[PDB]
Formats: sequence, C-alpha cells, structure tokens
Amino acid sequence: TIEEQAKTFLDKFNHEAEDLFYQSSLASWNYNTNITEENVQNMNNAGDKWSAFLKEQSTLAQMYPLQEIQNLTVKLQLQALQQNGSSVLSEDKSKRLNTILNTMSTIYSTGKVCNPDNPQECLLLEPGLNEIMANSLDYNERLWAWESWRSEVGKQLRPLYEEYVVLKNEMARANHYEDYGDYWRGDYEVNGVDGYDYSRGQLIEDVEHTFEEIKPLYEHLHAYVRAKLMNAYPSYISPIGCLPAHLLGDMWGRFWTNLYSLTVPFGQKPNIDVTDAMVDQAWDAQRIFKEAEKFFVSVGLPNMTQGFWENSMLTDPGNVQKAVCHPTAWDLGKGDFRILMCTKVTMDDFLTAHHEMGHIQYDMAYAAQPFLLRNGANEGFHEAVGEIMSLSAATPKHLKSIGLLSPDFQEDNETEINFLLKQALTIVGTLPFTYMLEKWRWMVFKGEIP
Amino acid sequence: LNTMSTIYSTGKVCNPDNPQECLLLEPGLNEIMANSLDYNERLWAWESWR
Amino acid sequence: LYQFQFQEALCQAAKHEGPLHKCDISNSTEAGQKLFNMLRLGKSEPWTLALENVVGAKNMNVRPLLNYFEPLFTWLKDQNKNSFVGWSTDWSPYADQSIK
Ligand SMILES: *[C@@H]1O[C@H](CO)[C@@H](O[C@@H]2O[C@H](CO)[C@@H](O)[C@H](O)[C@H]2NC(C)=O)[C@H](O)[C@H]1NC(C)=O
Ligand SMILES: *[C@@H]1O[C@H](CO)[C@@H](O[C@@H]2O[C@H](CO)[C@@H](O)[C@H](O)[C@H]2NC(C)=O)[C@H](O)[C@H]1NC(C)=O
Ligand SMILES: *[C@@H]1O[C@H](CO)[C@@H](O[C@@H]2O[C@H](CO)[C@@H](O)[C@H](O)[C@H]2NC(C)=O)[C@H](O)[C@H]1NC(C)=O
Ligand SMILES: *[C@@H]1O[C@H](CO)[C@@H](O[C@@H]2O[C@H](CO)[C@@H](O)[C@H](O)[C@H]2NC(C)=O)[C@H](O)[C@H]1NC(C)=O
Ligand SMILES: *[C@@H]1O[C@H](CO)[C@@H](O[C@@H]2O[C@H](CO)[C@@H](O)[C@H](O)[C@H]2NC(C)=O)[C@H](O)[C@H]1NC(C)=O
Ligand SMILES: *[C@@H]1O[C@H](CO)[C@@H](O)[C@H](O)[C@H]1NC(C)=O
Ligand SMILES: [Zn+2]
Repeated sequence: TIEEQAKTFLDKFNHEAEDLFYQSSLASWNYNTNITEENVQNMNNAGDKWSAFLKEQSTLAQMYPLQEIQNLTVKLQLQALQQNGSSVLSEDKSKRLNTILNTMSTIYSTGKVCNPDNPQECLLLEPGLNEIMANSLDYNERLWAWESWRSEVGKQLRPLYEEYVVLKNEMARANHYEDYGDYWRGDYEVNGVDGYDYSRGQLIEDVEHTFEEIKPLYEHLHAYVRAKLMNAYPSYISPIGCLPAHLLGDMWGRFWTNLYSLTVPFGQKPNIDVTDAMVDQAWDAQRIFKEAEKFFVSVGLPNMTQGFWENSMLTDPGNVQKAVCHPTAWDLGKGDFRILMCTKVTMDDFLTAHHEMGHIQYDMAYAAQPFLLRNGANEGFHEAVGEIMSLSAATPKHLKSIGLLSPDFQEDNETEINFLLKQALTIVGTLPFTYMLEKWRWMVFKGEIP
Repeated sequence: LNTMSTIYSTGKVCNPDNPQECLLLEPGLNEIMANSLDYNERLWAWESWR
Repeated sequence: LYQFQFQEALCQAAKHEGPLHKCDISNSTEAGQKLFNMLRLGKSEPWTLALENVVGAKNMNVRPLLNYFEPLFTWLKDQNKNSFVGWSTDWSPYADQSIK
C-alpha cells in the first residue's frame, strides 16, 4: 500500500539524519568553544553536507500523498519534509531574496551614527548607543541618540523592506497560504484530532481576547511610571498625555527595565542579593551547577549524565583559547547534552544556571522520539520551562534553604512590592509592545496597510 | 593646532551607494588617486576629500 | 502567558498557601510527574493536548498572570488615587510650538 512504503522511507531516513546531524553539531560546537580559522571551514563543510541531505530527502519525499495516512506520528513527520519553503520561488527571485536579507542584516550590524559637533567619532549600536539609551539621564542626549538611529539607519532599510514583503508574499502564496503572516501563524495549527483542533485564524482572536484583561493593569502601571517620570524630567511630560518614546529605558521601548532606578517604590530598603554570601562560602562555577542539579532531582526529574560533566564548558577558559559564551544548552544527539557558558560567581548567573539546565532537562525527556519530533510542543514552549525553573529558584524561601540568606531574615511587605515592581517592568511592560508589533506586521503582509 | 592635525589624520569619506564603508586618506584615498584610471572615480575621491 | 499557567498549575499541585509569587516547587515529587508527562512528548502531540496534560485547559489564559500580580495591582490602585489613569492620544511634545 502507501503506508508501509512511507513507514519504510521514514525508517531509512532516520539513521542518516541522526548521524549527519551529530557530526554537523560537533563541528559547530568545536568551533564555538574554540574560535580558530581552522574550524570555521570545517563547520561550514559539515553544515553544507547536512543542508544538502535535507534538501534531497525533502524532494524525495514529495511523492507520498498526504491525505492517505492515518498514523498521526507519520503524517506529523511527513508534513515537516514536504514543506517546500523558499525553493518554489524562481531562481533569480530567490537569489535577490537572499541578497536583500543579507543587506538588511549587515546594515543593522554595521550602521553607525556620529556627533554633530565632532564628526570623527561615530558610535555603533551595540556598544555605544545602547549604553547611552540605557544609562543616560539627559533629555537632549537621549533624543539625539533616538533620532539619529532612525534617521541614519532606518532610512536605508525602507526600499529594502518594500521588496522584502513582496518577495515573501510570493513565496507564501506559492505554498497555498494567504500571505506571509498566515505562513508564520502556521506553527500553532492543529488538524484533525477531534477536540483539539486549532486554526490559523483563531490565534488572532485569542491574542486580541487575552489582551483585554491586561489593559486594566497595564494602564495603572503606565500611570504610575508617568507620575514618576514627571519628577526626573520636569516640564517635558504632560500629566495626562502619553510618554515620549525616547525616555523609556532602551532604544525601542521593548523592555521597561532600566526605569527601575527612577521608579523604585521604597528606595531605601534594598533588594535580596546573595553575591556576597556566595563568595564568603567559597562558591566557584562548579558548586552552583551541583546545586541546580540537586534542585531538579528534588522534584523527581533524573540526574545529569557523565558526558555532561566531562565535555561541558562550565567555566571561562581564560587563556588564549577564545570562545563566545552567550549561555546556551546543546543536544548534539545520540545522548550528548552539554551547556556552554562562562559562569561568573554572581547571582544573575546562579539563575541562568537553572534556566539552561531546565532547557537541558526538557531535551533529555523527549530523547526517545523520532528525529523530526524532538522540539517543544510549539515554539513558545521551550523557553517557558526555563523561565519557571528560574522563577521558582529566586525566592527567599529557597535561598534560605540552600545555605545563602542567613535564616534570621524577615522579608518585609515592602521588599515584596519592590520585587514585584521590578518584575512587572519587564513582563507587563513588554506585552503591549509585542502585541502592537506583531499586529502591524500581520496587517502589512495583507495589503491592509497601503 | 591639535584639532586641525587630528581632523586631517582621522577624517574619512564614504561611498554614496554603501554608506557603511568609509575610507581614510592614507590607505584608501591615496590608493585610488595614485592607481585608478576611471574619470568618475577620481572625481569622486577628489571632491569628497575637499 | 504559558509561563504563568504552568506555574499556577504546579504549586497548586505542590499544595501552596500564600500568594502565587512565593510558591516554590522544590521537594514536591507529585508536582514533578505532572510536569514530566508533558515534557516527554516533544512534538508528537497537538500542543493543545500537551497544555491539557498540565494546566487542565486547552487555551491561553490570562487569569494566572493577573493572579501573580495581585498585591502590586492593589497597591497601585491605591497610589493612583490622586491622578489620571489613562492617556489621551492628542498631546505631543512638539504641539505647542507648531504653527498651523
Ligand atoms: C582549538 O583548535 C585548534 C585547531 O583549530 C586545536 O589545535 C590542535 O590541537 C591538537 C591537540 O592540542 C593538535 O594535535 C593539533 O595539531 C592542533 N592543530 C593545530 C593546527 O594547531 C586546539 O587543540 C583546539 N583547542 C583545544 C583546547 O582543544
Ligand atoms: C505508527 O507507526 C509506528 C511505527 O513507527 C507505530 O509504533 C510501533 O508500534 C508497535 C506496536 O506495539 C511497537 O511494537 C513499535 O515499537 C512501535 N514503533 C515505534 C518506533 O515506536 C505506531 O503504533 C503507529 N501508530 C498507531 C496509532 O498504530
Ligand atoms: C513542492 O513544490 C512542488 C513544485 O516545486 C509542488 O508541485 C509538485 O512537484 C512534483 C515534483 O515532481 C510533481 O511531481 C507534482 O505533480 C507537483 N504537484 C503539483 C500539484 O503541481 C509540490 O506540490 C510542493 N509541495 C507542497 C507540499 O507544497
Ligand atoms: C527538601 O527536604 C529536605 C528534607 O526533607 C530538606 O533537607 C533538610 O534541610 C534542613 C534545613 O535546610 C537541614 O537542617 C537538614 O539537614 C536537611 N536534610 C537533608 C537530608 O538534606 C531540604 O532543605 C528541603 N528543600 C527545601 C528547598 O526546603
Ligand atoms: C505592610 O504592612 C504594614 C503593617 O500592617 C502596613 O502598615 C499599615 O497599613 C495599614 C493599612 O492602611 C494602616 O492602617 C496602618 O496604620 C499601617 N501601619 C503603620 C505602622 O503605618 C503597610 O501598609 C504594608 N505595606 C503596604 C505597601 O501597604
Ligand atoms: C544522582 O547523582 C548523585 C551524585 O551526584 C547521587 O548521589 C544520586 O544517587 C544520583 N541519583 C540516583 C537516583 O541514583
Ligand atoms: Zn532559554
């Protein structure tokens, strides 16, 4: 029939997929933990030898008709291969799409603005404009940074974004989607389970419906922050108007975190910080990970595996062996999980330890699935378990137990408010920005905005 | 005096079509002006420096 | 959103008492299984069913997020009594030196 054939094809696929993935990931790891010009080309060789196998196996599978299979774990894998992606686009169009994408990315990475009075000192975004926008307290300096970024760099991206939407819309309509936004929403779709279905159109209604219960709290937050900024910038803020966009902590207003120093409710009571008590008890970047692992094993999850302890890069190498250590977890395959991060002995790393180890503990759980069915249930599920593991470990009732935060420490109901306001400045302050941005993009990928 | 000297040492000009590649005088504009054979490229360098 | 649903369904299984923002999952094996049998699914199930296996619902909910910030909400409703809660979309920083 058609089923046995499809099942045998997936069986034959899995072996090679697994092995090639392992070798490509090993290449990329060895490059990341060891920045050498030797390894760059090697990682690129492995990467292309994986990409080609993927493309070939995808076209070889375009022959199995979909709506004949009833085994759900088979249709689920086949749907992930038959996905044509950007191949359906004509050749020259696909090449211009790539040129546009790389141009936009490198304009963002290497754009720079410079002073009006000394044109021979220009600042990039990452070191130098982020710093102004995050630290400064001068109205005119913030306005200058905010305006120059959007005038010197945003104006270069207009003609490119205009063509990007057209090409992406073509690529999407050539895959039986309405537009590109409908292609992005296709990650939340469920089809044919009789009770659990979910359509790409429902996502819009769900987010517009959930954003109604948040406005009552977001506008009290907004009012409090405005009444507190009317003291650091007198005469510049109307007491019934909006907030000027350049006075919000960072370049885009995505997070309101850097407003904490201005709006802390009880400014004299301090926060809970255990950096000191950690150094005094002689904690290096190896006891914090045993602590994280012990926390996880308390709840019932399994231990760590030796290869984790052996191959991991828990500490900064220090010597000439350079390695970019944005904290990350890795699931190289075949049973090799390992994290890479340069742990400094502070508190904000005692938390990232729990975050990343939660990522790992997610991965070790579904490691008995077919290679294409190893991910979070959808795209938002993976970071959302790291977050809760990191959130339960920062509470005084836990720190008091693991040794830090000497027992005679009474948490006042004022430090509680301090902590909750530091939390709400990044969680609640960022929901309306996210909603507005995705709403705007969904509407321009429809010709709804001329 | 120091301002003038350092303006000369660190001044730079950049392309009209790719504003994210700027050239200093010593390596990069001297090279154009000494080697090139294109009228418009020479005119561009000559005019942008001044 | 999920970040809070999960948590509100977890310490509700670790038998917590106080406010949500204090609950700790540690030392509660019965709140481990409730989480574990959602992890070991990967993408082999609809995400709706996976969410069901922990929360007990099938959708995004905003009620746990609001219950997390209840003390802050009351304290704010108190601090904002002598003020205007809301905004008007007509004022702008440059509107008083403009000419029409
Ligand atoms: C980082 O990478 C370099 C090469 O990219 C590694 O250098 C090799 O090291 C092994 C053992 O030390 C030698 O047998 C090779 O001859 C070396 N090759 C070269 C070109 O020098 C280096 O070992 C890597 N760093 C670590 C810590 O493994
Ligand atoms: C879908 O196909 C898979 C095969 O990949 C079936 O899973 C097998 O089920 C038998 C029945 O006990 C087991 O002996 C095998 O070990 C299973 N294979 C794997 C890889 O797990 C699955 O049963 C099929 N789906 C349905 C609903 O029958
Ligand atoms: C993926 O793209 C191809 C064309 O780029 C789509 O069309 C099929 O292509 C195969 C190639 O051998 C033909 O045998 C089929 O007859 C084509 N079908 C149709 C309807 O033209 C293919 O349908 C695309 N797959 C998906 C899932 O969109
Ligand atoms: C989890 O439970 C264990 C035992 O039920 C706790 O371990 C005890 O903690 C107290 C104070 O922290 C110590 O005096 C005991 O010696 C510990 N006993 C053992 C066997 O470790 C542990 O603290 C609990 N975890 C949390 C976070 O409260
Ligand atoms: C923290 O708890 C204290 C103690 O109850 C609160 O202070 C009291 O608040 C009530 C509420 O109006 C007043 O009636 C009392 O007069 C207060 N006591 C004192 C000594 O001032 C305090 O309000 C709580 N924190 C917050 C932010 O409300
Ligand atoms: C987990 O590892 C610790 C040592 O790191 C060990 O004492 C413990 O027994 C292990 N867990 C189990 C279930 O054996
Ligand atoms: Zn993460």
